[PDB]
Amino acid sequence: PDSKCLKIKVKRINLKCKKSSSYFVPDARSRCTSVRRCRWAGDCQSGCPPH
Amino acid sequence: LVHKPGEVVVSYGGMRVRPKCYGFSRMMATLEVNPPEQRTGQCTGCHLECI
Repeated sequence: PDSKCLKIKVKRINLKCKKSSSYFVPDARSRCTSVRRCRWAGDCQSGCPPH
Repeated sequence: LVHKPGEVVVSYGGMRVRPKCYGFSRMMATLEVNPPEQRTGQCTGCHLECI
């Protein structure tokens, strides 16, 4: 004769957006080092990279 | 004269130091382990009143 029901509860209706993409950008700094050498051979005749 | 670039001096932290030996190798070490394990999960004692 009768049956159960299915209740639908609504609390808030906000104006949200979708998710086009997701990523994480970390904080970065500036770090660098160098080295001073002498030619002393045929390795540093004219330029450092040959081609 | 032997074939070598000579002695090497390294400037670390603005100061020039003359080390005894200079090389790059591996070394066994440990890491920091922070097991917080829900330090402050949920705890609050409050009440509600009407005006």
